[PDB]
Amino acid sequence: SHMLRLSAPGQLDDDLCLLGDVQVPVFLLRLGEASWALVEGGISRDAELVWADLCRWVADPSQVHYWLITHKHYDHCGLLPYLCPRLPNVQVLASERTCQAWKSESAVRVVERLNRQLLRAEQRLPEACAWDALPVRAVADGEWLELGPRHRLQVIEAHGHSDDHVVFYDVRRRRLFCGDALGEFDEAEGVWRPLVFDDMEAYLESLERLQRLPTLLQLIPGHGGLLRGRLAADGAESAYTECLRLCRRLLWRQSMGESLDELSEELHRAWGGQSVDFLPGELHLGSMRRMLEILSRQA
Ligand SMILES: O=C(Nc1cccc(-c2cc[nH]n2)c1)c1cccc2cn[nH]c12
Ligand SMILES: [Fe+3]
Ligand SMILES: [Fe+3]
Repeated sequence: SHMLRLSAPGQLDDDLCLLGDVQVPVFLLRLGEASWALVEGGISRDAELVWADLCRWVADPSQVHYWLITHKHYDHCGLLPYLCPRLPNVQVLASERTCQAWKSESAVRVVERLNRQLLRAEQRLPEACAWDALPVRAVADGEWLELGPRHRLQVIEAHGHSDDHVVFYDVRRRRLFCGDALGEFDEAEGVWRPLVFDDMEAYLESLERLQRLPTLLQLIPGHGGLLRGRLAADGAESAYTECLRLCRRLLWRQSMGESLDELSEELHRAWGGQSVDFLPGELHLGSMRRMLEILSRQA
């Protein structure tokens, strides 16, 4: 492993643990002697794993008071209906548009179907509360989340990966929970792979804004662990650079009369291995195709 990337379950910092699978992690913040928060909402099939991990750190789960959600994608909120019943005092903090997704019958259907595809034949999920019954509080762009005496995180709108996406900035710790707004970190090559699934202009503009934050010390995306050192400090800029690189590549191949399916297959070839254990089957190729369609339209 690489000294600039913490990618093991367990303790990451004095106040911070990684629960579950590093590829779809749930982060545990210690807010005080009797108060905790969760960050990122994972995939449903990981309910009992994340629960087991949680209970090793939290002896009384009624002390879990907040659960912060970056966006509505199935791999970032799948745990909520299954673990919220076990967390009687928790408040789910999510953007207005993320909360709307949980009231949309069609949207919930997609989230459930994609999560159901990841169940091993053996396992049954816990008893769930309704998606429209989650204990949510909508948070706004720029709102300060006063989680505890040493934990103050700002909500920052970061649309473009999805139309609801937000990030959470802990300025005391120069720590950004950035979800998927910078893309997928390539663990073999150390660069960002873009994840532009809604709007390229918004994705780039969000990265421009995130570069203006005070220098990061810890950068925590939706997948793959915690980045530090130069990877944190340069992350938002590097993600922006890699998105333009893919645009130029797309423009290059199209200028040679190539269909979108060619670069789609190449990108699936080069990039799909990392997420195969939580991204079911055809979705990664289809996602690459959707991203190239978006880039091709807005360029
Ligand atoms: O395609 C992905 N996710 C996804 C999930 C849910 C919906 C849509 C989506 C919406 C429109 N087109 N596609 C896309 C993906 C691919 C590779 C690594 C990661 C990490 N997080 N996600 C990743
Ligand atoms: Fe996503
Ligand atoms: Fe994701």
